[PDB]
Amino acid sequence: PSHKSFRTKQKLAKAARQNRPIPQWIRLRTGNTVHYNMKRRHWRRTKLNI
Amino acid sequence: ALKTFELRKQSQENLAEQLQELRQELASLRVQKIAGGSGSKLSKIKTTRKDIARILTVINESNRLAAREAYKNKKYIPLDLRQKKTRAIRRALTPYEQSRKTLKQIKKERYFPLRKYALKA
Amino acid sequence: KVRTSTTFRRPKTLQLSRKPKYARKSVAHAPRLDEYKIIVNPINSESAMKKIEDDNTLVFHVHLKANKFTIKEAVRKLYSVEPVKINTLIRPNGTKKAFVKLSADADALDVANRIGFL
Amino acid sequence: AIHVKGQLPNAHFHKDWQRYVKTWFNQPGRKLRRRQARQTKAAKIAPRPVE
Amino acid sequence: VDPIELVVFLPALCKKMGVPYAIVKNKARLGTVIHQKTAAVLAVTEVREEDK
Amino acid sequence: GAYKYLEELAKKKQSDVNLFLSRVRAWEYRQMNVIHRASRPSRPDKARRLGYKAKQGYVIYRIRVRRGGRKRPVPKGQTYGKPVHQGVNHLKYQRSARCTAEERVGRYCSNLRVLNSYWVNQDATYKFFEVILVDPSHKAIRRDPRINWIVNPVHKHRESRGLTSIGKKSRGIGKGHRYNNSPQHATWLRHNTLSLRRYR
RNA sequence: UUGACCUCAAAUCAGGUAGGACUACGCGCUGAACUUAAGCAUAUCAAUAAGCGCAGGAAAAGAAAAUAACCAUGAUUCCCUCAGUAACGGCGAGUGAAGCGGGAAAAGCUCAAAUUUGAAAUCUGGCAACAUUUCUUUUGUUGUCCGAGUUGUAAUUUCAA
RNA sequence: UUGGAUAUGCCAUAUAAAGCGCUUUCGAAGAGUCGAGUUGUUUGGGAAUGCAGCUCUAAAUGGGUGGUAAAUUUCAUCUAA
RNA sequence: CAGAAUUCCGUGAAUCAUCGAAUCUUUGAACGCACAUUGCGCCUUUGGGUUCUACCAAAGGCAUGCCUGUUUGAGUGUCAUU
Ligand SMILES: [Mg+2]
Ligand SMILES: [Mg+2]
Ligand SMILES: [Mg+2]
Ligand SMILES: [Mg+2]
Ligand SMILES: [Mg+2]
Ligand SMILES: [Mg+2]
Ligand SMILES: [Mg+2]
Ligand SMILES: [Mg+2]
Ligand SMILES: [Mg+2]
Ligand SMILES: [Mg+2]
Ligand SMILES: [Mg+2]
Ligand SMILES: [Mg+2]
Repeated sequence: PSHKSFRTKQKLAKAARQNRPIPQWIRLRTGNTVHYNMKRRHWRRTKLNI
Repeated sequence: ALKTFELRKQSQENLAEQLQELRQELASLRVQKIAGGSGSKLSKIKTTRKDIARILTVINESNRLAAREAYKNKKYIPLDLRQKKTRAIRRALTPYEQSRKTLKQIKKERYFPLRKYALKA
Repeated sequence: KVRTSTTFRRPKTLQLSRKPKYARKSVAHAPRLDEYKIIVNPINSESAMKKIEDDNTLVFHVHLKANKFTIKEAVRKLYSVEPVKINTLIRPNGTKKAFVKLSADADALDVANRIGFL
Repeated sequence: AIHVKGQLPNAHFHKDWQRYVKTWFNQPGRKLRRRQARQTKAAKIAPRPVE
Repeated sequence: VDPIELVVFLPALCKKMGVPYAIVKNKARLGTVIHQKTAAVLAVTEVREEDK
Repeated sequence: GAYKYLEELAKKKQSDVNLFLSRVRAWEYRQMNVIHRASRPSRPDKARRLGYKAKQGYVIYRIRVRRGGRKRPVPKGQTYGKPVHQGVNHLKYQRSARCTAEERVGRYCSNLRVLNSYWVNQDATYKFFEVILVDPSHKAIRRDPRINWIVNPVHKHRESRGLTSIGKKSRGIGKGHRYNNSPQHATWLRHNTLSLRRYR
């Protein structure tokens, strides 16, 4: 709401950070299956639920 | 990489001075990293960070040994200097407390101890 | 033993202060957040550059637990300049940004160059 | 229902008996443990008789 | 004597045995004689010839 | 000595002396807290024979416990079951009121170990008990071989597990044919465990 | 007036201690109904599920206010047996132990009640010194003083005596 | 790492504490507990197996147990709180 | 992917193994009081800025029940001496 608590704001920062593509060299590692992730959250699609 | 055996030979004040120099240097490496930098300085950030840790460890080692010295042969010692086993082990009866016996029990063990014996066929 | 009030109150007694037989903590901790923790890095975005050369103000990434008092002292101790006002904001990424305006007797551009982020 | 030859049935299995079934798969293991304890005790109290 | 049962039988016991007895004030005063805080009872067994 | 006289006199609870003392002490007890510290045992002879000693680390606490049965704590006498379980009023707690006295004092003195307890008084509303407690952290206890055992962690809250004198009585712990139900659950397990051997 | 004693307070007093978690196994409290009885209420499911308290490496039990009725046995626990037996049961459905015997393992003891009374012989704490260490982290010894304690701390005894 | 061996080589523990042995007079032994009634619960426990409430409430060769209620008399065995 | 050959016949690589010294943010039984608040206080010492009382910073502290002990007390509870 723009009226928000500090605790809420900290969580929003973290949520935005986890909402990023993985760098390719992570998936290029020998023995890694990080090629695609089901954790790509979008604001209209899947809600944070605080 | 600073050598820790060389660090232990220095006084606490000189170590505190050396630490400030390392922190000032680490701040410079980070500023340069933001405004473009080669890979040697990037590897120098990690080395400088570990050098700061080495100095902090020596300073703390020296301080703790001084505290152990100040509290040698004292009944009550700082908590972080006492045993760190388990909570239950700290509360257990001491071997001395466990081995206490009444006079009646002491006499019994003195006069009727279990013997060594054998049966010959 | 004259009581002129119908209310008994607890009499005052000595209340000694603590005289421990041992310090609970052997070694006092060094100052947390002195000056190398308070100032994390200069910020050199385009908007920060305009703040430097138009309003004589520096932009710093600072520790979340720094306040306007400690940011002022840290800048004075680290870069030997005297801020006149400090404004602070917590960015949407969760990190703290400080707008450090310098006095009219110092040039922010020169300070920026001396730090080396220009 | 009851219609076959033989004894009227008596089986006491109306509680949750499968919860408390005791198997004996450790029977040779227990036997080995007990023998090893006897050997350990005999060497400790020697030359006293074990019994 | 605050739990009085500790001494409530003593006058009957003293009377039965024919030993003189007196009830006196302050277990605390009796204790002072024997270097203690209090004493429930004191007994005189022997007294020197000069105090007979 | 005096202890034999105190023991015999304690048996005469209907005598004029004991009736009077009981009345004044019960009145005095009702004036203080439900649980309160006793400076000394009100029954020194009874306390000694239950393990108490007049040394540092032994503590006496007094407590009053409401008398009578256990009303079933169900909302409006409603039990939601078969008529055999519809009882609300004339029910009884399986543990003695003395056991409850020990439980509550033990919680009140969570640094101590409950040793034993004894009756001291009663009116229509309350029974009064004195609970003997021992400090396992005190050096006078830890260096004493006769009470040392209680320091070991197996004796933690022995009153809560029915391990005091009154706790074992309420558990029906005893020898011989009258106590065949024994420790109930352990005995029950032995009789309800189907033993399936390797027949080879 | 002071002091003693008693009882009762207060302190960020000196030093300790409890709580929370783990619950397979362990000690208790509380406590159903589905179900079976070809219906159903006693019964059964079950002294079970759920609920609550409390432990340990095991727990609990334990050195007889025990068996027996013998030529007697001899703390406790566990196994096999006793035994689907004696017994309980709308004697319906169903339920159901124990002594002996064989075996695993074995271990025995402590107080309270006694006048040390030609000697509180007992204990904690502080301080100091001296030792000690899984360990500068551990554990004690002596001295001294103060407290505890005669409303009883030690010592000989615990019925087998 | 005295656990065992000559556990040697030696510390110096070791002077006053236990064993049996005749004779005596003795021999303190746990109380709102046991026990009784009654109510509830529980048990295979049957005119109550254990537990609990309430009422009554002990004794000194007494008291408990001896699986059919009671009164008496024996016997055996154990020794609670 | 590099980078680092200020090292590789070496107290020295390694997300190596092991591990007896340390560090160990905000919390949580969670302990100054709170908490949909990075909210509101108190104490000790040391520093800063004119400040022995305001303000700022740092270090160390401040929960509850209970136990042993200490100190300071309370009572027309019980006493002795003046
Ligand atoms: Mg703002
Ligand atoms: Mg036991
Ligand atoms: Mg049916
Ligand atoms: Mg049907
Ligand atoms: Mg139906
Ligand atoms: Mg359950
Ligand atoms: Mg454990
Ligand atoms: Mg045990
Ligand atoms: Mg015996
Ligand atoms: Mg059944
Ligand atoms: Mg007895
Ligand atoms: Mg029930």
